[PDB]
Amino acid sequence: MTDQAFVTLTTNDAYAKGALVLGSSLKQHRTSRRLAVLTTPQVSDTMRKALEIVFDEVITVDILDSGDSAHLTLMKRPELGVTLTKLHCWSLTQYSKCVFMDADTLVLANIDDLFEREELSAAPDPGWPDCFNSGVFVYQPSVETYNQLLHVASEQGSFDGGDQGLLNTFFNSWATTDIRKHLPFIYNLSSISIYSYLPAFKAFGANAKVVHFLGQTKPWNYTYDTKTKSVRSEGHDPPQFLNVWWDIFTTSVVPLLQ
Amino acid sequence: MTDQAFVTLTTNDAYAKGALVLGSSLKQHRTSRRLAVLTTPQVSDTMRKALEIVFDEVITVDILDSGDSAHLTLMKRPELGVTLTKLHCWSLTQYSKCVFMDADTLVLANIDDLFEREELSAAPDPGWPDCFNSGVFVYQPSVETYNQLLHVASEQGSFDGGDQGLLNTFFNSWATTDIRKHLPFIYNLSSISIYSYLPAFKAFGANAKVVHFLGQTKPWNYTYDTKTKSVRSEGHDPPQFLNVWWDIFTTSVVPLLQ
Ligand SMILES: O=c1ccn([C@@H]2O[C@H](COP(=O)(O)OP(=O)(O)O)[C@@H](O)[C@H]2O)c(=O)[nH]1
Ligand SMILES: O=c1ccn([C@@H]2O[C@H](COP(=O)(O)OP(=O)(O)O)[C@@H](O)[C@H]2O)c(=O)[nH]1
Ligand SMILES: [Mn+2]
Ligand SMILES: [Mn+2]
Repeated sequence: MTDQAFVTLTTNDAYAKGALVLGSSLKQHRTSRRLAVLTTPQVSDTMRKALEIVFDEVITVDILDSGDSAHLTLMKRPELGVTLTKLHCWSLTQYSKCVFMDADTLVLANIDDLFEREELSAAPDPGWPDCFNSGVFVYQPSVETYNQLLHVASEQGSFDGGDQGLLNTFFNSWATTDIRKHLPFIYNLSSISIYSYLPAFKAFGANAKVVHFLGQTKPWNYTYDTKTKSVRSEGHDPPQFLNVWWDIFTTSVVPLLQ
Repeated sequence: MTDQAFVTLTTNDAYAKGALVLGSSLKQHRTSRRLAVLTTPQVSDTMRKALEIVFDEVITVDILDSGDSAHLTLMKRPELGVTLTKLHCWSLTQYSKCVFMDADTLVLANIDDLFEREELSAAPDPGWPDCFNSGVFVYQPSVETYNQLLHVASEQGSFDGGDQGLLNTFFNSWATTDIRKHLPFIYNLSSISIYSYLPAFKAFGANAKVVHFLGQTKPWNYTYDTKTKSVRSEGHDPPQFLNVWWDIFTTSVVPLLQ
């Protein structure tokens, strides 16, 4: 199945760790599709090589270069850099169907069945459920769809300063049209939500297929005690998921790394 | 339109203040439907009278009495008292279509158009969006639907210890079947969510039709400074909505009260 892939992004070494963990978990759960990753020149040569091992295809995108299609839009909206680098997943015409996944996610069960959905399928975002979370979405690469996104971005920008605001403004019918485009929450389970309606997490949390480490703090911002096999919560620090992430990092990614 | 109504519940004087505020805001925004409220013998004679003024119909429900249909189910699940008292909204066969509304909600714009939806229509719950929030829902009274709920309650109880868990278990197809049953978030805007994805609140929060004071702290748990016309935040206290609530209470409810 060399026509369908999982696409991610990382513009630095930090998110690269995340992409490496994501990639490893996609293989670990036997995906039959490809694994593709968008990176930038800011990503180190070591992290780049590590990515070439895990990912089937590594695509470099440089929007600071006048040649790049999204370059002039960045001049008008200097704040949308990462957002514009991300929309390039639609430029991946070598693929028919894709599932973009944020570098801060982790797969816990095979999710190849996401490929039955059509553009654009996304799960609800907690906090504001009428907006879908752009961390996990099924889409169809197309230069047209891409140039249209680039236009909306230029014309009105993003109501949230990042991609989710933009992708929601463009695909504004997600909330009210066709329930098939509403991915179940367990395909993009936001790690911080675990305590907003805890009862529901105990009731359905075991069925979790994908964990998104949404928010300020990412898995790589913690420290892991290899001995205890759990995340370090010492000092003024405010778990099972952070551990699964680190387990995969420590066992699969570190050996390969550096 | 004496066949369609808004239904609420209050088992004590606290939530009665809320119901009174809700009722007032429903009238304040010219509803053409009826206003009905379920109460219990625990509600004071003064609050009862106040409710009889605001509401078109006040129904007493006593589930501690062996005669009540839901009485035997309460013996088996001693914790589901309020839950079972609330399900009685389905026993209101004198009404064809109804919109149940939690006593801790407030209306900010006419929402009579909710009557175009069919049982069961609800908005997503923040925290766990695949579950709908049982604070604002369109339903159809029926002794059958009612006895079925009473059964599910007895058989498996509730995964959250209250009605929302129960109503979600019964109407489990809400998440995946028919988008028309998904009420927009602005019809049950959970007040605590205002900071989980703040950007979206600024983008769509103005369109708010209904505010639900979800959670441990209710509007009547605060103190209002009549002079400043704002909620008192003095001492170890952790706003616009709490003010709208108190404004309606101070202007419309207090004069009538006591
Ligand atoms: O400096 C950055 C910020 C973001 N990203 C990528 O953009 C996605 C979206 O950002 P983030 O996950 O930080 O968003 P959040 O879900 O926390 O809002 C990340 O997963 C990464 O794949 C990146 O490569 N570099
Ligand atoms: O002791 C109680 C608890 C709840 N309620 C009613 O049940 C609804 C559901 O409860 P609550 O609003 O406390 O639920 P939450 O939305 O905060 O989970 C309330 O609005 C009231 O109408 C009541 O009458 N007495
Ligand atoms: Mn993310
Ligand atoms: Mn409530």
